[PDB]
Amino acid sequence: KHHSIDAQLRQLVPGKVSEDDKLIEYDALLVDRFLNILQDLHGPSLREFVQECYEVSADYEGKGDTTKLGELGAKLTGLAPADAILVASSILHMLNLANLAEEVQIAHRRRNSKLKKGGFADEGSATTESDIEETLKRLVSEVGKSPEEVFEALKNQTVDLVFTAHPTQSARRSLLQKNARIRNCLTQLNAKDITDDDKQELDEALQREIQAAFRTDAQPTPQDEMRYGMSYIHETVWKGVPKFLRRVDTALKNIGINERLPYNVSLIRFSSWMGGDRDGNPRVTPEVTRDVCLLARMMAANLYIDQIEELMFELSMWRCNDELRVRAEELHIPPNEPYRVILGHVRDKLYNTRERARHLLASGVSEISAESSFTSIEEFLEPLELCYKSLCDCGDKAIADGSLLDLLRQVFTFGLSLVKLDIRQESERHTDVIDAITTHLGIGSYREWSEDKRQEWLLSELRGKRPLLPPDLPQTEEIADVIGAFHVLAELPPDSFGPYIISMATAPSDVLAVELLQRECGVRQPLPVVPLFERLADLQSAPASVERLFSVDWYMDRIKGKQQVMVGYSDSGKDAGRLSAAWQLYRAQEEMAQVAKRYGVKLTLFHGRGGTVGRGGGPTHLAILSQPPDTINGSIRVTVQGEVIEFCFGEEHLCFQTLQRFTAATLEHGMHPPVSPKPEWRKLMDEMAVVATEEYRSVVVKEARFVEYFRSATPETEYGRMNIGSRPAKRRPGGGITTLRAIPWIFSWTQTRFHLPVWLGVGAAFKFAIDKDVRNFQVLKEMYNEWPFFRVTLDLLEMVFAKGDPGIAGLYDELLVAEELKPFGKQLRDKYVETQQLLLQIAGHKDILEGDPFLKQGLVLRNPYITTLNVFQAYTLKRIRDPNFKVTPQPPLSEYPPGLEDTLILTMKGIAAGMQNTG
Amino acid sequence: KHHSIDAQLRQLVPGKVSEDDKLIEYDALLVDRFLNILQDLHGPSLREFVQECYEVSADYEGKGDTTKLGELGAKLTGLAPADAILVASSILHMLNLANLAEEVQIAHRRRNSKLKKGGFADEGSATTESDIEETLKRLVSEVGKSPEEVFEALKNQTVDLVFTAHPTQSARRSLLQKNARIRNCLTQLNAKDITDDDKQELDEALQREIQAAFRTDAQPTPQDEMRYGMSYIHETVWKGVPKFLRRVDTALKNIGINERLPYNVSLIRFSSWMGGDRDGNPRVTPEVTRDVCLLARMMAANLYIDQIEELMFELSMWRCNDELRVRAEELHIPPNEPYRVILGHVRDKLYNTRERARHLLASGVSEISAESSFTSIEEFLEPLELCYKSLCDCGDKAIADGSLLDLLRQVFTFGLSLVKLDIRQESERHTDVIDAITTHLGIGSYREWSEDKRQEWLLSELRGKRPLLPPDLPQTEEIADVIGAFHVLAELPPDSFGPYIISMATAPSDVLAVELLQRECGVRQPLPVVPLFERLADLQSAPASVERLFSVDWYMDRIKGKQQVMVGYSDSGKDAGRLSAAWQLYRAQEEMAQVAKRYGVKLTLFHGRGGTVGRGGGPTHLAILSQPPDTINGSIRVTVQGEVIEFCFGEEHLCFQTLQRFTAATLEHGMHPPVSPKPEWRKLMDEMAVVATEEYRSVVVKEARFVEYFRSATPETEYGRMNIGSRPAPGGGITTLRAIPWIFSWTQTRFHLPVWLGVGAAFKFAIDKDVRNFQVLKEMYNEWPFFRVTLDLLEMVFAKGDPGIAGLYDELLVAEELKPFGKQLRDKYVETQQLLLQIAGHKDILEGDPFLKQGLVLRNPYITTLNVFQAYTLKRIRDPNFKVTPQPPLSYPPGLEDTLILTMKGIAAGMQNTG
Repeated sequence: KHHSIDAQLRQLVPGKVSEDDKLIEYDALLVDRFLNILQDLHGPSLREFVQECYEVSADYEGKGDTTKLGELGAKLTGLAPADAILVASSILHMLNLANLAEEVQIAHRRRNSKLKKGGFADEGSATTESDIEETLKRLVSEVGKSPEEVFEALKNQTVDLVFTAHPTQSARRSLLQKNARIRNCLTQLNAKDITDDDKQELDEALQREIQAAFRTDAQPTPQDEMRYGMSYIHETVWKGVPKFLRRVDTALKNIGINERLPYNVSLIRFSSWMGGDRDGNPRVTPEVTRDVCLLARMMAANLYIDQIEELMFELSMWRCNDELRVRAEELHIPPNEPYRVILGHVRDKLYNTRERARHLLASGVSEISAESSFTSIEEFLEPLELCYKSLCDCGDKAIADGSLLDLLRQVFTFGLSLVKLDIRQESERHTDVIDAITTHLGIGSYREWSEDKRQEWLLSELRGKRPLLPPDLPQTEEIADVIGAFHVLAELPPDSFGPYIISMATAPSDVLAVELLQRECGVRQPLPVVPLFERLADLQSAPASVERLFSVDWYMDRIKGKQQVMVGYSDSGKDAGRLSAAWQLYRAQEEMAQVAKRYGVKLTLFHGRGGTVGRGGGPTHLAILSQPPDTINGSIRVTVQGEVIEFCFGEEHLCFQTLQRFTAATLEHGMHPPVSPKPEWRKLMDEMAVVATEEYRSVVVKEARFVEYFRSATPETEYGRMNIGSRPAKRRPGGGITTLRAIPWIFSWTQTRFHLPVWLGVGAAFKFAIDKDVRNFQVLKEMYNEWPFFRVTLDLLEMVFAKGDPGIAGLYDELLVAEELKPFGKQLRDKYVETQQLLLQIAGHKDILEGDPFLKQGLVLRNPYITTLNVFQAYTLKRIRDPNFKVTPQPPLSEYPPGLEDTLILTMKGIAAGMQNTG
Repeated sequence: KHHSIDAQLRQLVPGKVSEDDKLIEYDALLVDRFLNILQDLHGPSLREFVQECYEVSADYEGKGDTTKLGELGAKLTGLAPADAILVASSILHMLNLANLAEEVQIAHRRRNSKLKKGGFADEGSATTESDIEETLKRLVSEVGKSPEEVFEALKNQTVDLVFTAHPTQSARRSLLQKNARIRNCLTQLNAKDITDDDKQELDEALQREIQAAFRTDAQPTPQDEMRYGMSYIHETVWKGVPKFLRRVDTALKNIGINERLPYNVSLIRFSSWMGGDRDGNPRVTPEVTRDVCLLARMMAANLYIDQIEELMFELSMWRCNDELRVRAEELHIPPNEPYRVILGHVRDKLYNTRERARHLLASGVSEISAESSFTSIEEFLEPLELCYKSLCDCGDKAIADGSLLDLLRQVFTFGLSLVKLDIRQESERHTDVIDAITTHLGIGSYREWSEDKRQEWLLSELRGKRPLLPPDLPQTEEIADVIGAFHVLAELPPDSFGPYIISMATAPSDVLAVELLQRECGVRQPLPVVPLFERLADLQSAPASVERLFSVDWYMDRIKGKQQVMVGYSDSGKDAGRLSAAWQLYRAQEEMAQVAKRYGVKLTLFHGRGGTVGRGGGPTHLAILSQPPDTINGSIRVTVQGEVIEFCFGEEHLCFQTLQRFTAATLEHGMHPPVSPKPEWRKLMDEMAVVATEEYRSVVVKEARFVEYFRSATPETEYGRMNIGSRPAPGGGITTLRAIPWIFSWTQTRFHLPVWLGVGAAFKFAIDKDVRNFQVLKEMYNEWPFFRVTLDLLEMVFAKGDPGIAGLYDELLVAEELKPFGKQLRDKYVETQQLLLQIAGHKDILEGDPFLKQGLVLRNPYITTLNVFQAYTLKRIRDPNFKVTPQPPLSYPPGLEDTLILTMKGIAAGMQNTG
């Protein structure tokens, strides 16, 4: 009940990483108060049990000795069911608090330019990266671009951030606000010259908010999961984008541009997969898609109604131009406040816009006319731009450039739906539909046809003028879902959507199949069709596939010089290992850009989950700068993984830094590409890729006992049976691991702190390269320090190794895998150790993350809570799986068998929360 | 276009009054940016004209030479009409900006205990006064009371602040928010370790907000006037009351009490006169009163709906006690969120309460049932206290003591109507009604009867059981308004009202007559009747009046041991001068408390306009402490003058300090009374009061041409015919003129005759009567809080005065025959000031409070400019022969009316409270 937890933290990180480093102080302040709440509510004994768990696990990091973990697991398994949930949830809440303190520290850390050493490596951490104006200054003076060149590059830039559902955590809006109050109490408490009484009251508030978070807690609807994905837009991003665009104005002033970024520049846009991605996800029906589109339009309408009402209060002026005065008279509270009369009308039409969507959502029908509401972005902006012009014509541009300019930038960023919905479906599901059509019409089986025959037939249909899809067509459930989805797209406004993405795209016929289905189902404004090239072979042939499409007269007419392609890191890494996937992805990008340049097509890349781009914080800055030259040119899409969305957008300043990161990195790359690889580097990457793929497949594909080990050393099977992914874990009820999807592949191996999908293959490749020529070792480290692609790739592996622990993995082994396969597990752990130390010698580090002590400190302070949940998980699995393993039921301390399922969910949630992004 | 305005301000106050004194820097930041905006929109010529006006006036303060101002006035009268409005409004906006920086400066001044010298004098300024915690610690350790004594005193304490309309200024809610953004930009701009880009953008923001205030322009309804008066409640007081009560909890903990102040303690309450006061105000009809009552209930429902919705977001818990779980089940969005289920129902009934009020306001009728809404504070409280007890029963009292405790404290502070409405009406209007009743019934003329006969008749009616008021009584417009008003009181919920105040109350029959009318018009829960004793003769007989009332069996049964009495400072001062009024008020207070103690009645005093109690900032703290011993005992009502409401409640921290002030001073007085006056002090006050009254009446009553001087030397008649006071100012002496115009007109000219006239005859007489007396007057100033606060008010008003400006009005507007009379009055001014400083032991005005001195003088460049503009504008308004050479442009007869109202608004804004 008495001692603080900070002694254990100082053992982990002796020493401050900066002068204003207070992370351990903050962690102690929050956790000590939590434990006191725990004791007040549940008695001293369990408080001391919980703190002893934390102390044991903290000791383990300093002295990697498994037996003390086994001690702890013995104690944990003996707890009564109620106590087990209570201790697991307590450890979870402490991890949350520690993450909140980590957020506060990042947000308020003073930038210290003495940490910069120059060059691209500075851009890999928030402690050293360039802000937007530093980037603007560099482009002008070091690279030699003119201010007007930079200004027009920005005018043509667009970064599209795509939200995807969080696999394990909901993110209720009311919880995001508890988080904020805890963060606010924390910063205010540690203010400069704070009063005794202020500090006393802030302390009581902090204790109050921690308790409130501790005393609050079936899968959610896809509708609900979408509502929860939009919380971060309501809490930071809505207000955040005007604030960042204003900083871009300030930066432009400070390089000599004497005008603001025009308010119609969509510098940042936001998209969503929630309700649109149905790849292997049959709960995402056509109706779900129609719903999330209407839900988004209600959310937008209410956000705008609030902004407009705040603006009405402010714009009390009476001086206006003639166009506004005539319109204000026509709408006829007081007539001598014309800006309020216009905006009052806009609010009226926004209210109708909202109610119309609400009615369509409930009944499917609305007697509120589309005339009385806003149907297009253009008719929404007409009165707003009239207010802006009027203020400017009267010499009040300074007033206009305040809240009204914020609103206009919000309209051009968010539109009438906040986010544009991406649609995604698997290519073979489209083939199924087309085969159904061809057989029913009696012209054969489209599935049996070769790729060239498919293209020939599709093109004759696309070029012909006679319809194809009979309403009579006999339909499976899956075929009816595909057709029904297209029918929904045809019925909804085109501005609700972005692209239609084809999972597992392999050839041009996959793209033109969707183009034909779109048209024959009546989508009169078709969606851009985006192939997702997942396997290594598909990436290798992607430039050929894109060239064939660009060589077809019909398709060039359709796309109007714009094509989007999606690439997946976790996807391709599951096929051949991360190193080989990384290198083929680089080559595919540079050759696809070459194809696009020859054919006059502007090619935009969409970066899927598990990438270097899309990491939390600074690493994304360098990752974008590291992409092949001339592959961005002001247009890029990046998924915002649910695992990092809290750190990227949960807090005002973190949101700002994220928007600035993507904007600055994208802008600089277009005018300042990284160095082109020299032939020695390409040859080495080529040779290492062969070795890495071979050894990855040697463990993953060609070893007969791999799946049996995987199902024992990981909690996969439980993850699937509990539907923690709200999605089937596999496409076929059998198959190899090739049928398993990426999310479960990465999830299961990071739960055990082993992370095999991220690093396997790298060890074989590094040792092969060094051993075949004495020179190769020096050229590898030269690559690490001069080639951003290689640097960024390896830094990802370093971060994952900091999150890994072979001892914990071996703990899962000893209790869950059969004797026969335990030597296989230690073989894998041998591969782990050899990859890590080879990784360290390249890059020239003696310790993991020696180049980023800030990240090292932040990661290390999470592990006491994580490792505790690790041993709780491993022992919970053994109880779940073995009726004969005996436990000593200890007396209380104030599906599956009792409590075990709840405990396991809690460990899964907590470990995922602590591990965030891996591969 | 070029140089900053801070040079001219340094000239008036060179030195810093504290380490963190940045007031001149702030004034310069705001005004330099304003002047650049002025130039950007209207050209350099006009900007440089406006700045030249400022510097001329700023130079005049340092070198009191009238020639300066005359040449400025020549320039001002030359302006074309559009330029004149534009220059006067510019000067006004700059004064507003200077006031905003003064607000920022007071709000964020770091407390410095080394300034304290111990004793009651520390409580006269915010820089030295005791917080609530230092007050509790002093009561325990310096006075020697126990912590549980102090805790019990707080539980029984009620301070009620009464809002009254602002005579000249709107206070729109959108303006208060522009003010807030300017202040916020100011403080954020001067935060430490601010980044260059943050500073750049904040600067742009501050420029943008100043411009927005500059490009925002019939008198208002009494209804609109009321919702403008409620804006301060929406902006700071609503959130401020729970903040302060939480500080009271912290203070209690730090003296040994380990429980919070119970949430049902009404430590602070709020009242309004807006729509209730109809004294000499024929608009303010019965329906006006009905309207502002329903408007208040709508505003309350809106505020509660917002608080409840934020609370629902927070209270996600699922563990509750049995009582709540049962009622949550009966209300059946998700059922595992019981606290949200209950609060959702509360919100529904609040929505109904609002809509019902809106319907009653528009049509007079509502199909929305009273059952589906909240009609009493008790049924509103029932589900909220259920939530509180449920959270406590589950070991979550810590969560309950957060936002939910804030909400319960708001309910017990504001009720369902935010404020309670005071009704006020003159006593002769009630006599008119009763004389119409007695003549119509053939009983005779109630007006002709002596006071004894009136009481005899009224008491036989109130004791009788037969009704009196015939429904076919012939009614004049005035009589119908009185009866109609009472009829509205009978129709509205009792908790909408506070007391019925009788202006010009003279005798018990005034109080008893209202009790009879109230009953005869059907008010079934009568309002407490409080007399307002205004003339000094009425204050001297006030104790006999309340003793006669307390000796009547019927009235004792009605009041149930509680009586409220109202006293007026500006009212009594207009009768016989401020010094005699102050001393008569003191004796009346101690004599009424003595009567009250003898009859077992709890006497609550209500302090009206123009007092020491009710000044802005620290002086109110000492003023309350200076009240006669045993006249508060935890119960006091104070007027919040509209002149000081911005400085008291406009900003978060100022609101906090205001509530803390009234609470701490009231609490302490009940357990630490001031010294009792020594017999020598009483005898000296008695003799000075005679001399002061006779000197005041010799100028105001007994000099035949005083009204002619008054109507020329001040803008009184223009203030009347423009109805700047929203109220009549029939034709008699000066005795028929109301108090607000009497103070307003003399404050515009910077002369302030009503506040000081008489004081110097009294001081001169006392000193010259006996050589011991000067020493005694100095000891009274250092040892008698009553005398100290009385003279500190005079000192503050002299700081705001300037005889040169008053002489400038004279020279321009007074006939040659009366100019020597004005010179005699300015002689009386200079003599009173000099004698005042001698007794206070000061070489200069406000030498005892350099913080107040600095704040006042930095306003004078803007005020003085408008003074010059005003004086010359009036002579143009009054004289067709006065010639002006029209200057070419720089961008009543034309423009003169609008410039005059602009000067009146600006001067009043800068002068705030005087007498």
